[PDB]
Amino acid sequence: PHGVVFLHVTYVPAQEKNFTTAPAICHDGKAHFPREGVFVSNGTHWFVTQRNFYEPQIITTDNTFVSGNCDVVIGIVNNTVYDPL
Amino acid sequence: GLTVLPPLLTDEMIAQYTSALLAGTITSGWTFGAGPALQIPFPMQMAYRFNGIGVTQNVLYENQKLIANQFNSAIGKIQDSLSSTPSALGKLQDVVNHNA
Ligand SMILES: *[C@@H]1O[C@H](CO[C@@H]2O[C@@H](C)[C@@H](O)[C@@H](O)[C@@H]2O)[C@@H](O[C@@H]2O[C@H](CO)[C@@H](O)[C@H](O)[C@H]2NC(C)=O)[C@H](O)[C@H]1NC(C)=O
Ligand SMILES: *[C@@H]1O[C@H](CO)[C@@H](O[C@@H]2O[C@H](CO)[C@@H](O)[C@H](O)[C@H]2NC(C)=O)[C@H](O)[C@H]1NC(C)=O
Ligand SMILES: *[C@@H]1O[C@H](CO)[C@@H](O)[C@H](O)[C@H]1NC(C)=O
Repeated sequence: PHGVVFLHVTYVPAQEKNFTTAPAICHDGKAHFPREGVFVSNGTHWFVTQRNFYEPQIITTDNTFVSGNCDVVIGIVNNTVYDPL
Repeated sequence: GLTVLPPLLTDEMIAQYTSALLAGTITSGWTFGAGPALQIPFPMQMAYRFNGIGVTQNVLYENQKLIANQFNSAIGKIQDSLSSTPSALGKLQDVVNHNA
């Protein structure tokens, strides 16, 4: 009658989970960083997942990029990076 | 007949709110502002903010110590400037002086 009512439809993340994360993956003397997501681990295996929704994927060279060696990154861990070739 | 009414929220409660905001933004980044607080290592969060400004994560991860040192030096300089500037809080002082 004298104003406006906005119905805001928003996305609220829910049902979080513990995960072990690392800044980068050390493989063949190279440091791999996720292109779009984050490295996580359920306890035994390492995956790369997107940000606001848990979707674990195999860490490959397509979803990661290489920058330098493993000497400078603090918290880097060893894990294998799959090469689809 | 002129009196001053105390504010509803004390300085202690405002400080507690500020400390809660600080803890949330330090331990969870921007997640606690949009929903549940999701814990995250702080260097990873700063790499996130580097991504937001268009800088890759490796730039941060190869210069983490330098970035931390620069941040600490900037915080110290801010404290020193606020302590030494003759008129730094001029807006709040002007509001109080106008009311008085
Ligand atoms: C993570 O790995 C590094 C590097 O080791 C390389 O990768 C491994 C997966 C394996 O293939 C090694 O043969 C490779 O050399 C580890 O650093 C080594 O640490 C040991 C003792 O811990 C030391 O004797 C080696 O010289 C180190 N390697 C090098 C190249 O300097 C590192 O310890 C691993 N991290 C964890 C937590 O296990
Ligand atoms: C972490 O997730 C991985 C997903 O690959 C799990 O490993 C798989 O587990 C299933 C379930 O038995 C097996 O069928 C697969 O063969 C496993 N894959 C590999 C490569 O071993 C793993 O078990 C999970 N770890 C935890 C602690 O939950
Ligand atoms: C995540 O880890 C913390 C560590 O104590 C734990 O309290 C919390 O319940 C965990 N969250 C989930 C969803 O498992």
